[PDB]
Amino acid sequence: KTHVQLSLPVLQVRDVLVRGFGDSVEEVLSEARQHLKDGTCGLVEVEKGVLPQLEQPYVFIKRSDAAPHGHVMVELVAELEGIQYGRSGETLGVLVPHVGEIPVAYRKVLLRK
Repeated sequence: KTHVQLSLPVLQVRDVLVRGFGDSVEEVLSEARQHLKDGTCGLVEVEKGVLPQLEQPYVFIKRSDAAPHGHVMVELVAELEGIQYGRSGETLGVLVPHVGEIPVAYRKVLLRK
């Protein structure tokens, strides 16, 4: 399928144990997609002070369109040293590995895969 319905656990930035997906734009997009397929991906809502507490390159989920079955359609965009790889809509959050942190909420998305 070109899209997959996922329910992503929303994590508090200070709880995150693994603060990024790797060391290159290509690696972090690859690992993010793998962790999204495996159900091991969390979401941190971006506010003042969040991104400096996470590791670059960053992987964002961005709104791809204006929401089937309550699932916002999203795509992945990576960022390294202020340059983005991908073009999309509003940021829903930054993706991180999930390793058992307790979420505050879930974010239903339709991931362009």
